[PDB]
Amino acid sequence: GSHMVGQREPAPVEEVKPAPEQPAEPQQPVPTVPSVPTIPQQPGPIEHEDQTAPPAPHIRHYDWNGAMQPMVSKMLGADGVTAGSVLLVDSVNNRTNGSLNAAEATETLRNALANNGKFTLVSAQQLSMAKQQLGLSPQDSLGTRSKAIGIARNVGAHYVLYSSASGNVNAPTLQMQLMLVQTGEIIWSGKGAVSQQ
Repeated sequence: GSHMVGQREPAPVEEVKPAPEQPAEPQQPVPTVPSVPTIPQQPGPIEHEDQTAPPAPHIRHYDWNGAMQPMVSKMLGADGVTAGSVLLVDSVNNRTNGSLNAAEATETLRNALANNGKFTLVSAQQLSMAKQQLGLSPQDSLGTRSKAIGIARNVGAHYVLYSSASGNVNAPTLQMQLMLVQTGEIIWSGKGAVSQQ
């Protein structure tokens, strides 16, 4: 508000005489005009993947040893079996009321088979493989004498221990069965209700 007010004018129209010129000072010396351009539609990342990979959950644990051991103990007292054989422990089946880690069982097989000492246990390094080599899974079980015999001989075994679980999955009947691989006949069999660990 520096000057340029002219408070209390006379009455007749008149230009401000107590002011020679005093021009209106420029607010901005720049005669510039801002400008914002529209942004074109840029695409986003596609990012493809490389085939889905099933995480695959984990199963319980059963006291398979509680099932196998007493049976393994019988299996070697079976007619057809001999101490000192390599016993192709088959995958345990899971025929139960549900789903179980019969491969866990099948491991326990070897284990219960191991504790009784009269056999020579094959490793899944052979067995599991053989199953796959032949078709199956280390879990699927041989399911078929010749599939068993295939594996057992592909594995280096004298026998087969056909095992399974039925009844109730949480606590199944471990239905076991000792197939001679060299003939494919059932020389021993059993069942034993396994526990959940």
